[PDB]
Amino acid sequence: PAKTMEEASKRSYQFWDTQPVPKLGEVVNTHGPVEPDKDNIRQEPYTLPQGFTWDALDLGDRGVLKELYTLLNENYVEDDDNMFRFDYSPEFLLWALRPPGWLPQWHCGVRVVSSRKLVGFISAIPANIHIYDTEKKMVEINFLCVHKKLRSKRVAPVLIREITRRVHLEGIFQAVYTAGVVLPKPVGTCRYWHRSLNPRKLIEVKFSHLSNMTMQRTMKLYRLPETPKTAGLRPMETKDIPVVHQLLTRYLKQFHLTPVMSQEEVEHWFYPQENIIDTFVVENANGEVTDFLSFYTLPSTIMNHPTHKSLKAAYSFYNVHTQTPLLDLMSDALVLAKMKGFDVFNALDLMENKTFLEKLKFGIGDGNLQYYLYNWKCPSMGAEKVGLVLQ
Amino acid sequence: GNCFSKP
Ligand SMILES: CCCCCCCCCCCCCC(=O)SCCNC(=O)CCNC(=O)[C@H](O)C(C)(C)COP(=O)(O)OP(=O)(O)OC[C@H]1O[C@@H](n2cnc3c(N)ncnc32)[C@H](O)[C@@H]1OP(=O)(O)O
Ligand SMILES: [Cl-]
Repeated sequence: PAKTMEEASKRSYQFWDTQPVPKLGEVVNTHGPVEPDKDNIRQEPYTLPQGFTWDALDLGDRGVLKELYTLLNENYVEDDDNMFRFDYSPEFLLWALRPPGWLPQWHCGVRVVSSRKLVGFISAIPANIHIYDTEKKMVEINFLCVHKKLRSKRVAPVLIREITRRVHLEGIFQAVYTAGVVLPKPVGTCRYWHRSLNPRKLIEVKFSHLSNMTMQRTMKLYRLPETPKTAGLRPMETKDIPVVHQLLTRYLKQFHLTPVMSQEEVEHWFYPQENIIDTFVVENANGEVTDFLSFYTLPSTIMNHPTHKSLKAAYSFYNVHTQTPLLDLMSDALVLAKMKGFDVFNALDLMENKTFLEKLKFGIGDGNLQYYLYNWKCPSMGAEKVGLVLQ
Repeated sequence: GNCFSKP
């Protein structure tokens, strides 16, 4: 699993070389599909290894959602040091996996035949994507996960081909996805940055290390005000849905890879849900909503001490500014996250985030987040032109 | 987003 493009340049991709994606070496100057839309689709599911079977997961079934939560909590993405693992909650998963237009067949599980134990998963959700000068109906692929005991058995290519088949059956032939590894071929590369909010706990769990400053000097450095500074800041409410939709749509036009959300999708992704998604709007002295900030909740199991309290992290989502300076908006995001008990605030260097990351004392993380398109060949772009945030 | 980073 290559983490850098220099490592990835030296190897071959037995599976990805078969797929409609550009080659790693390619410099792309065209815009469009790699292969034509298929007018006949394989009706039979792809063959799994002996003793495993497909199962679409009904997440409205509490027991099935618990199985998925358990698979991901024990087998999903870990940091490069293998010390923390994402701890997606069942309520979070419902938010991420049942947006408007979700389909049950796109919650694609793999189970042991004899015991029915869940050992693999991959998901698709529909999304309208603007990529340069084209708007296309696509799916977002997420939560690809194979049980640790089943790894390195080429189950992941089967999962990918099967979700591809099931998306094709619905008349969709492009996809977007992100990964921490380098594959053919990233459309953009972003880097995660982190902002300490509770430096004491971060040092204790070895998320960060006391850089030479004292513990006292470190806490003073990362101290934040107790209340936000921006006039009119308040939680998003139902009446704000149309103006949030309007603010987001114009703001995203300046980037080259963005979602195109309906008003119902805006409600789903931004309406606040405790311990899932927070959105705050700025309502000025005229009563006009002019800006908003948002971040979602994703804690992480502390792997070496898995008994203890998990690391509570906020992730920057979409932040739109038309009257409040973005620097001030994000400073209030930090203060609000601190108030709500988050230990760290994470953001990527996409969109306009580089304008505030250093100033607000974010530190650069290890490892990249690669963005990919399936069956769409287009030039790559810098991080500041990526305007798409997945969960 | 599906990459776990830290400083
Ligand atoms: C039109 C609609 C199309 C829809 C589909 C669009 C495409 C969707 C693409 C998927 C978007 C996912 C978005 C997310 O969810 S990104 C999150 C991915 N999940 C994790 O990292 C969780 C922890 N890891 C695991 O559970 C396993 O290690 C996984 C399942 C990742 C691989 O299992 P395993 O370690 O046992 O490997 P294998 O022996 O089965 O097979 C190895 C083959 O798989 C290639 N590989 C490794 N990692 C990834 C990866 N992250 N994306 C795409 N391919 C990956 C690898 O290069 C090799 O191919 P090649 O090198 O031979 O060529
Ligand atoms: Cl390119």
